[PDB]
Formats: sequence, C-alpha cells, structure tokens
Amino acid sequence: MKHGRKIHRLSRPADQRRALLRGLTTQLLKHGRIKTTRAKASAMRKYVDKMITLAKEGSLHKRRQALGFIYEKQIVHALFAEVPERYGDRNGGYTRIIRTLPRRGDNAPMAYIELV
Amino acid sequence: ETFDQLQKRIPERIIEHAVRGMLPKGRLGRYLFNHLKVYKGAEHPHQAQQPIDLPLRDKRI
Amino acid sequence: AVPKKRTSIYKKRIRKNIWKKKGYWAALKAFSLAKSLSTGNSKSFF
Amino acid sequence: MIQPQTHLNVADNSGARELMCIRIIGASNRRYARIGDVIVAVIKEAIPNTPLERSEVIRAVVVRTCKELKRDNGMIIRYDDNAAVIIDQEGNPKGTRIFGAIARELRQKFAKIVSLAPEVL
Amino acid sequence: VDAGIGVMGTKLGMMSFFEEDGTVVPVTVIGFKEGNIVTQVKTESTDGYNAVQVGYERLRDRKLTMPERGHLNKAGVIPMRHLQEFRLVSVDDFTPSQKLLFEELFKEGDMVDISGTTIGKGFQGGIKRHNFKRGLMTHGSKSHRALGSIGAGTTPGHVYKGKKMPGRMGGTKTKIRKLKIMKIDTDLRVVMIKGAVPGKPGNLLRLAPAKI
Amino acid sequence: MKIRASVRPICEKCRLIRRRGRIIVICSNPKHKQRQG
RNA sequence: UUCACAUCGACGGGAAGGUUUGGCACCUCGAUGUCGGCUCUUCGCCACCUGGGGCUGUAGUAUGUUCCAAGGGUUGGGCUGUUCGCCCAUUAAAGCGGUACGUGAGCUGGGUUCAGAACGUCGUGAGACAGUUCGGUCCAUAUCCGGUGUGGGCGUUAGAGCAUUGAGAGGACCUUUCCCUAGUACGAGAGGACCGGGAAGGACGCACCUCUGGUGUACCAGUUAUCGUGCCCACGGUAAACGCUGGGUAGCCAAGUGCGGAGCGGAUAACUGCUGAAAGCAUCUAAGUAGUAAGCCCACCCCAAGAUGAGUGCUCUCCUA
RNA sequence: CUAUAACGGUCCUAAGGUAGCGAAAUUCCUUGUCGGGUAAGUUCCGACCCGCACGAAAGGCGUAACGAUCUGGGCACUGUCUCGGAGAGAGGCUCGGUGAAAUAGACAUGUCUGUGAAGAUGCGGACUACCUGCACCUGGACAGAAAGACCCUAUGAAGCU
RNA sequence: GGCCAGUGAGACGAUGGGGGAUAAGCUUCAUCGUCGAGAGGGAAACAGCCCGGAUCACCAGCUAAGGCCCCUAAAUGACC
RNA sequence: AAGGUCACGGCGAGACGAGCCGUUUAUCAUUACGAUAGGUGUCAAGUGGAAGUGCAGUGAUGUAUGCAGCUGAGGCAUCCUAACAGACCCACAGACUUGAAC
Repeated sequence: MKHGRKIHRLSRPADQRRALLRGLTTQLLKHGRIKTTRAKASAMRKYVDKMITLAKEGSLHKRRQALGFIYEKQIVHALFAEVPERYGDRNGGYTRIIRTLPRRGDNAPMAYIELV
Repeated sequence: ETFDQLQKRIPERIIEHAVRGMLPKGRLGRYLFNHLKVYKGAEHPHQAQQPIDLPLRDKRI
Repeated sequence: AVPKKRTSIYKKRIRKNIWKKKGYWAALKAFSLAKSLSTGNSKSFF
Repeated sequence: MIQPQTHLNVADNSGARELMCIRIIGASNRRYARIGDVIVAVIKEAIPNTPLERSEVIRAVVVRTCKELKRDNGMIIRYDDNAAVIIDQEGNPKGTRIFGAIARELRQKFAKIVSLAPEVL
Repeated sequence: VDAGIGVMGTKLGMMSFFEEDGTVVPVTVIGFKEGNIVTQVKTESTDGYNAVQVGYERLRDRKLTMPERGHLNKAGVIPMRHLQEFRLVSVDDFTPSQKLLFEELFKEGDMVDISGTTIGKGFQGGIKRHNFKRGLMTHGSKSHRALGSIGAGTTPGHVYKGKKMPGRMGGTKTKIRKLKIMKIDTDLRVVMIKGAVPGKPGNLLRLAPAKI
Repeated sequence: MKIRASVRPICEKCRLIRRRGRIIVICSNPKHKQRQG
C-alpha cells in the first residue's frame, strides 16, 4: 500500500531516477520547451520549480546548491541572470504541461513542457 | 430449526415448504411455485378474479 | 497447470469477443479526443 | 520482554551470578514477560561458597528489563540490563542486600523487594 | 434497533489529554463541519419501521444532483452531502423541519459507540488478513509466506466456502464499542473521545450511544 | 445416577416408573436411583 | 470393618465402531508418489478442561464414578527421522481420532533402505540381509470445477440519485488467578466453602500511530577510496537495487495504544420439582406447569432484494414538429 | 553367608581366540547398568563385559599434524525462531508491439448423500446456484509426463560368479 | 460321421458340503437360475434378486412381477 | 431530458475495473459552502549548526554571524500553472386483465 507516499517514482531505480531528474531538468532549462512522458513531466515540474525559485534569491549559497544540482556549468550562470528579470512577480507556477499524441511503439502518454 | 420455531418465527414458510416438494422441481414447477400465495394474516390483499373457495375431496382433515 | 481438455467454439468466441469488445471501449474515447482535436481553443496538442 | 531462554543478571547477593530463565508463571503469555512476573530460572553460574550451585532450578522475579515500562503518569522507564531476584513463594528472598535500583509498582505485590532496595527511583 | 439518535462527525487527528489527576490518555479529536440536521423521519404509519434521518456536510448546489437536492428541499433545509438514519423505538418526537440539534447529549452519557470506514489496505495476503504463520525462512524451504494447504484430500474433492484466502482487507465500515467520552468544547466545536476511531483524519464517523 | 440398563428392582421399595418414555427405578436409599432400559 | 451393584469386578456371555495388526485380492499399475515435520482446515464423541446435575465408603477443600453438552481451548522444550514414548518447567487441561502422511500440481529429512563405500554375519563365489553407518537432482505459466476478492452486461415492467428493512450467510459469543462476603458454614484440630460482586491477567478479534520504537533508497548529518566541477574551498557521480554508518517527518507495523466477549431475553438436553391420575397408597406426566447448561435461537459487529420471492420510503425528468 | 570361578572331569575336532580391544561404522534384546555433560540427552564421552555375530597384514591397538569427512558440546554472533515488520530492485497487474508450449473424445463441466468395477460435474433424491470476465490459491478432475525403476509372469535379453 | 471354428480367467443367488472364525462381493467343488451373450417392467439409482424372453410398425386393448396422496400412471376405496 | 460514462486534476481508494473528491470571475459582506493536484509564502517537524568573511591557532581545528542552513510526504493561506476543449449512452407515460370510488 502507498498511503501518503508523495514521492513520484518512475520505472527506474533510485539513483538512475535522480540522474533522469537532473539531466531532464538540465536540458529542460537548456531548450525551454521539451517532449517528455507525463510522469517525467510532473517529475520535472516539481524540481524545475525548485530550480527557478532556488536561484530567485541570487546569493552564493543558492548558486552553489543550484550548480551542484544541475549538470552543465554554463547553464546555471545563464539562469540567475534570467529568472529575476522574467519570473519576478509570478510567485510559483513556472511551467505548463501541454499534452500531445501518444508515442509510436509504446502508446506512452506523452506530454510537452513549456516555461510559463 | 424445528416446527414451532418457524411457526413462531415465519409461519408462511411452513406451507411453502410443504407444497414445494409436491411440485415437479424442474423449470416448470419453479414457474408454478409463484402461483402459491400464502399469507399469515386473516386477510389477503388480492381482489384479482374474485377468488372462489377451493373444492376439497379429502374426508380426513 | 496443464489444461485437461480444450474449449469449444462457444467459450472461445465469448472470450475473444470480450477481448475485442474491450477494444471497442477504447475508441469512442479516441473519437472524443479526435473531435476535441478539431477547431476549438484547447490547451493541448502543440 | 523476557523470552524463556534469556540470561538475567542477579539483583541480589543470594549466591548466583546470572540465570537462564524458564517459562514464566502467572501471565500465560510466556513470550512477553513484563515487570513483576515470576520466572522459573535455572542457574547458569553462581558463587561457589553458597548453597546455590550449578544446574539448580529456582524461582525468581524480573525486576529490571531492557524493554520499556509504560506508566500512567506519562513516564517510561527502561534499563540497560536484565535482572532477577532469587525469590521464594512466601514473599521475601533468601538474599538480603538488593543490588541496583528497581521501580515502585511492584510494591503492591512484592514489598520486601522495595524495602530492601537501595533506590526506588 | 438503536437506543437513541446519534450524530456524525469527522476525525481530526489524535492527541493526549492530560487529566488533572496526573494520567495521560490518548484521545481522538472530533470536529463537526455542519450541524446534524434531522432531514426525514420515517414512522410506523408511513413506513414499516421508525428511524430518524439526519445529514451532514453542507455544500454548494453544483455538488448535489436533482433528486438529492429535491429530497433535501422537500424538508426545507440546507443542501448537504451525507445522509444516514438511526432506527429508534416508537416513542420519538422529531420534526424533519431543520432540527439543528446541539451536541450536549453525549457528555453525561460517558459511553458511546462509533462506526466508520477503516483505511483500506488493498489486496492483502493471508499473512495479515487472517493472522497466519509463515513457513521456515531457511532450512531449504520454499513455501515462504505462502498459503499452505487449502483443503482435505480426495473425499471432499473441493475446498470449503469461506476458506481464508487473500483478498481486499479494508474499506468496510466497523463499529468499536463503549468508548468513554471526554472533554467537549462548546466553542471549538470539538469533542475529545478516548480511543482510536476507524480511519485517517478526514472521514465520516458515526457517533451514536451504546447498545448494551 | 446409575445407567444399569437391565438390573431388577432390588430394594424392597424400588418402585418402577416409566416417565417421559424412559424406565426408572426409585427407592428410599439414593443408591438404588436408576434409569433402566 | 457389615454390605454383589460408592468403587473394582473373577468364570463366562451379547453388541457397536472401522481409528491398529490381520484375512480376501474387488478399482488403480499406457504410473492411486509411502513415514515424520511446517502451513492451513473442517468434522466425530468413545470428554482432558471449561458449563449444569446425580451418586459417593461426599463433614469442608479436593475427589471417585456417571448423565446432558463438541461452543471454545488442548503449552514451551532435551532425546530420536521419528509416530508412539521418557523426562523438565508448568497449565483449567496439556483428549483420542476421521478427512488417501488430511494436506510434497503448497514446502523439507528418514525411506519402496536406487547407483559409491564400510562393519558384523551368511555364501566356494558373484552378491545378500524387513541388521547398522556416511554421502545422495525432486518438475510445473491453472483449461474446468472449487474458493477469496473485485467488476461489466442484462433483469428487477419507464428511466434514475439516495436512504434503509432483512430472507440468507459470516464473525463474536473463550478462560484463569487474586480480594470482599469470610478464616464465615463444616471440622476435636489441621484445614477450609457453595452463592453473589469486584479487580488484575492470558489467548483471540476489530481498529489506530497520540506516546515508545522498527523501517522509511522523501530526508538531513559524519567519514573512506577515487573521478569530474580549470585550481583551493565547497559540491556532484560511483563503490549493485543507499559505499559504510548516525538519527527521522508523513505512510506501514507491533513489541505500543484503545475496545470487545452483554442479556430476571425465548425454548430446551441431563436433573430437581408442583399439583396428579391408569391399580381410592404412590409416582416430575399420562392433562397443565415451574427453576436451569459455555449447548440451540434471538440480541451483538459487518456484508446483504441476482431474497428472479428481485422489497419499502423520499425526490428528479419525459419536451418541439 | 550369598555368590563368581582360580581349578577339574567328559564329548568332538585340525585347532578350539593369544596380545590388545570391547552396546564399537560391529549389540537383536537395548533407550543394557553406572558416572560426566543438559532444567530435561533413543545422539556424545568415560567405564563393566551378557562380544546375537571384534581380533592380530581380508592386519589389531594407539597417536602429533592434516580433512569443502562424520559427530558431541561451548564462546561471540545474528530474523533461523518467538513473531513477524518496513524499504530498494527483476517479475507479477495495466497499456502498445511480437507471440509460443506441454495438454486436449465432445464438453451446455455445482454441493451433500446414496448407488455403481466397492473414491461420480455425467446415475438417483434433495438442496444450492443470473450470465460472463479479471487478479490470486491449488483441494478435485484417480490432473500433465512416461507403455511402474519397486512386485510377479516370460520355457525373455544381458552382465557377473 | 466329413469339413470346420471358438472356448478352456467366470460371476452372483438357492440347496449339499470342505478350508475360514458355519467372517468376507472369500476359496474350492455338486445340481439348478440369471448374467456372461438379455433388451423391457419392478427394484430411487444399481450385471447376476422377481416378472419376462425385444422381427418391425400403431397417438391400439388385456395382463405378470409390483403398485393406486403428491412429485410420477392408477382407490385420500370398503370392512375388521 | 433527469442521471451516468469518457476526458480532465487526483486521492487517506486502488492489481485493472471500481469507488470517493474536485472539473474556474474556483464569493461579495455580518459569522460554517466555490482551493482538486503541483508550485510558492509561512507554521509544526527531521538532521542539527551550512557557505562566505573575521578572530584564535605553525597547522589539524574551534569560535561569532547563526535553534542558523537544507529538507517541507504534514497544516493553513495564495488562483501562479494544469482542471481547457469535448464527446457518448440513456429519450418521447411506461404492454395485456380485474376491483373500488370519482
């Protein structure tokens, strides 16, 4: 039974799931709009809201935790120079979960992530 | 479960158990099982076809 | 585990038609999605 | 929680050192012996200047335990060892000086253990 | 047949009441979303039995269908979600027109019974439904935790009905009995009751006096 | 009680009474209080 | 001590049961897998305990034997492959059996002692022992019935949303010490009640996470080896599905916490009776009728009108051509 | 004194078992009796010798070291257990693709009880069951295998003496 | 006699016995009946028990064994 | 048509079906309903003093900022994001017959 276990685990083990989270939110912050599955979409939604509001207060500690979470070096330093100028006054809700057709070969419920 | 226990509890299952073993228990005695209308009260709620009393041929009752 | 005998044409057409009726149930959903995919402001299907 | 194969230390100077307790009396659970339950001990080793030798079946009282002790006052008392008092069925032990502290609920049935105790918490 | 009308309330967590004597008692906290308005009484004349029908959880009218809200507006009361009766012996004096009954009737009655949906545990095995034992974990064994033997030999030729198999454990309502009442709150709309009600905080809960 | 299924009335006051189908034997001495066959 | 029948009952006799060893060889060898253990039933009474009673060579405690009663229980262990059995600590008691070992298409050891080897004995020998010892593969995705859960269709005579009655069925109805009565009846003492209450337990069951914890791969903290982040700091990856540890919220769980097992409710079995005749005496009965069992039913908790006998009550909607 | 036989005679052999061992890998009775270990020990060790049926190169009695050898006991250690509980993966469940197999007379394939080639969904009487899926469990279909390795028969086969 | 087959495992029931335990649906014989190789009716079902011997048709009648409350045909027939 | 089903956002419900709770000018005001899930802001709560700087020390390290820093499966608030767009099933007095009064 799963009463109140609000972690959203995928079809992958724990450390591989962490690497899926970090890599897919990294390239989500790289391209902005991205094609995922819906489980991967909500799993991106929590963590990428944590990474938008993490470097919202652009200190050194937030920048070092944020650089520790994201893989690529030059994308964290392109983030806190962009998120207070764009996502000020939004106060949560930084994405959008536009769904699409299922994937040929799996009938996988396929989703599509914005930044709005 | 004995006879006085049903007759104290639900009496209209007595006669309903007596005549159910008198009818051919296939698909057709099950259809004419519903023709039986047993009521424990002194008055029956039927005014269907002005029910005439049943003719007996039994001299020992 | 090993089946004792085989099934009839009876039970097999029942089970196969329950399988294909289970395929019938998942296309009026696709008719609804194909009808909502048409002209209208829907915030999906980029 | 005192299983029927545990080792309990002695809480008196009756003449033993530890004991393999066997199959408690009173509470018929016998796979969970809480405080105040007498146990049919056997002597694993003893003091060899006393009429309590090896392999001797005796009755004792569980007076300390590593398992908790729910009190109505809100407190929960627990020790770090297991202890018994080599007892007789008429109340008092045959060892006078009680070692270590005990609780105070067992005063309602075993008053001589409390009266001979160094600390009653 | 119950010995009196009861109320229904929702569970709101558990805590510990400190009695001034010094004891510490584990109590469940009961809230009341809306007053348990008597909606429909069914007497011996127009029905085969006698029961008082109350309800709970005043809502928005969109949440409630046309037969439901038509039934509730037949009594001239607020539209509400939950709805249950208590069968009561024919000495009753209850009008179905908006009797917003207050919760004072349980404090002197220091015994109450409660019913509620226990938390479901889904399709659980025989090791936790019916308190079986597992096999040997080692010594070359293979029937770990399994159900073991199911029936007797050739002469039955089947298994007895009602035999303890795995199945869906929780989800049905239960009633735990003679639960002694404690400190009500006439302003916090909260009743302390020393025990453990069926279910997590949030569910409906029948709160009706004892049947001993 | 004595279920002696076939012993005779043995004291001089063993009256013989069939009650409730069964045959019993009563006497002044409670030794002889029997229920027969 | 007298005394066949409180209790045993010699010499004999009459039955029931199919649980041992047997007899027959009637189904099965194009295969019905023996003995023990684990798990999990269910049933019988020829009753070990619990409930009621009679008799006692029953003063009371405890009995001996026996009647009704199978609802419930019938421990943990040392030996042995063990069934059985012996012993220890107890317990109210540690019942005997059926269900093909009850149960190996649920699971494991001694064995129909399989193939290797050794000891004794037999045989000239190959080899053999209803003698002993060591080692020795055990398969499997449920077609159908059966079961436990959970739907979908259709029916319930318009279509629905709720609300319940309850036919029927399940579970629970178990049990022990300690105290008052009372050291009172009884007994020369020693001992020590029935009956009616209370309290603490045990198993079982239904729940819950407030406390105490176990886990908790959401988590945070310490540290080893190493590779990356250009480098120091500080982090990230890996050391399976936590690198190893230290704790933990919410879940789940118990060892923890609450609750349950109620009924001057109905009828009975054994028994005690009240009037009371067939034989003007009598007798528990032939007429009527009273006390009373953990047993039966109801009440108790849940499911429950597919109860096709398909229930009852309230409410909504059937419009245009 | 009860014993037991140092010792004796007799029958038959080729000779009637020497040292040492001895309820043993050997002992049926037997869980022999005693002592140790254990709360309790048909297993173990130390003894007695009543050795069914030890015994001196088919060697006997011993012992250091050695053994994935057998067996008895103890310390530490732990889910083996009391008495289970939680968590992580691969399956299992659902969806999309691909897609078998053993088996199979036809199956419109209930329970009790009785009968019957003596253990019946198929026969009889009664009771109970709306139809049909899905997920688990395996009591029955004397379930699947595979012309019973055990037992016996063959005027069978073969190895060996 | 000629040509030419099978069969040579029997089973139960009555009587006459032996083996047994005058136990077995047990075993072996002797006479007979049935089944084997025999359908139908009665026996609830059910090889051997009773009636009975099926060429075939009839939407014909009378009977044997056995039955005449209902399931299920015929008497809730009569008198002791 | 009433009422359902799909979809949609999920659940203290759950193998799948089920079930349950939402499905937005998602109050306005004098006092119980129109916050479903995520994010955000705070409060319980867990580990427990983070980085950076200064100071002391030859250095390991300790100390102040600082119950700070992360965690936020739980509570409340907040419409910032997604609850948009839909679709489909069920309709049109409910056969036949007696009795009663209107």
